[PDB]
Amino acid sequence: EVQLVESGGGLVQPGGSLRLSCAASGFYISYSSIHWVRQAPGKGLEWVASISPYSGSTYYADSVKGRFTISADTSKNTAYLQMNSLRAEDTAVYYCARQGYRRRSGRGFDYWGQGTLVTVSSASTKGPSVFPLAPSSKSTSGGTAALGCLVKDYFPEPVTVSWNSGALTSGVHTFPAVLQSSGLYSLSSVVTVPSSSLGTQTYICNVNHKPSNTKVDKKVEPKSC
Amino acid sequence: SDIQMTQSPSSLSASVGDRVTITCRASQSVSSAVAWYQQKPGKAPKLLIYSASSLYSGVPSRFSGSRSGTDFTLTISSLQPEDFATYYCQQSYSFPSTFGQGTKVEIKRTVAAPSVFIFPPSDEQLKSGTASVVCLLNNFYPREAKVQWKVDNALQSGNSQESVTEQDSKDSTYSLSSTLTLSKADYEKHKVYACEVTHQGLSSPVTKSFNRGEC
RNA sequence: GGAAACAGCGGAUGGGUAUCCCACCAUUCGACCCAUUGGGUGUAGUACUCUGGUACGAAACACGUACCUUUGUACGCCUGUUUCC
Repeated sequence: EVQLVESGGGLVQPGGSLRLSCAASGFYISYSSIHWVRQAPGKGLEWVASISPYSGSTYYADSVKGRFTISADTSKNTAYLQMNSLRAEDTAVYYCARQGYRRRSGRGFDYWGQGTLVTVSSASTKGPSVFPLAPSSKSTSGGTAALGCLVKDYFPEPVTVSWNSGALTSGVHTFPAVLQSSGLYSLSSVVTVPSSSLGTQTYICNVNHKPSNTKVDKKVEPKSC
Repeated sequence: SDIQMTQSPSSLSASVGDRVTITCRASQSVSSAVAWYQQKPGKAPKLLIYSASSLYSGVPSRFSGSRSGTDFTLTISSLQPEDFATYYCQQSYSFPSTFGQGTKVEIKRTVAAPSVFIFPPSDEQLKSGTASVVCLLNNFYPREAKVQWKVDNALQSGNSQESVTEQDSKDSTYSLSSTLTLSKADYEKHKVYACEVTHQGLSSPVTKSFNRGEC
């Protein structure tokens, strides 16, 4: 019922600017404190800012004060975090969160947005190339063989991978992205399948790279011999 | 002025049914203004406990929290499989608010040896000019594992990269991909590309390999 | 007794005064309270203030309200002292 929908994340150059918004539904933010909390890739939660109800008093973390501005538009029932002079260490998933009602959940943050990823980098957006991980061309070792797709040299995160438009989900492993020395990410998605039916079955990995508006589909087959 | 929240342990591997105790020490008094959150990978955090010890509506009664001076503890009296997560404490006594650095909780299980696959590069990537050889380690426990690449028996170092999945939802295993990156020119200079694995579940190291250009 | 005025913590000592107490001063010497170049200290009384808090209001601050506390003003009350009548 209560929801917080964030938007406005993306890739920004150092020194640049970005506005996040947090659209509330099922409650009105004018009666609650709204907070922003971020989480660097692979790190913990880090509180960023909050805005108090009825007074509009604002609070900010040490590292972002004077660079970030938090606000609430009660007419639109939406909160904002305006981020100026971004640096690379500001790269994070950004959540907005509701501080609950004083009598019901103390000062716990009882509702959270889905998060929006902000990447601060000089690197330009770059779409990925998708290459197949070919099945075992030798006989069956264990009754089953493994196949997959390699998604290489993209920026920024994320890529999402599915198989047969999501009909095939059992046994898939999509690995975390690795940052190559080139400054671009790569990841692999693999599946294990019965080797007895490789050449008579359709295997399409569905690669989506939203930051570049890229969608790729790759059929996977063992080669000539 | 600033208040730090020191959370321990940073990680914990426990079995289903174990009592779990996570602690958080505030560097000065934060009265009772402490909350605990559960976060599963790729998800937003969920509130468990507020005001140091009050259970949030909807949260199972096996979760509890308590305060003694500046020490706050989260207890799960009987760890359940859906309780794998990272737990965070947070003080909201003063601004700026502070989170603890988190405790990642993972589930023990029996040793599982890895199943190994080797992957030669596709002809299409060869068109571009780089070669990616991939080694897949599938569904093993514990997490610790060793991959060494050999090319014509010559040991490789520093031209490989690894990636590990999170613990699986059902079987509580991991998977690992190791990618060997070489220029196409160096790929054609050598003949035998092999991937050798060491793990607790293997009495002897396992080797999957191929001969460059074997159709 | 009746007004009217002024005052209100404890020594000690001294002075006078009393000449016993008692009053009356000076001096030092304390004690307690408080918001400490200082100020307050009969009152379990009131009402305004102010100091600092507690709580709630969809409310960490601000705002509103209630209560508590402190400061200081009146007012009432008790005790004196003086002058009268």
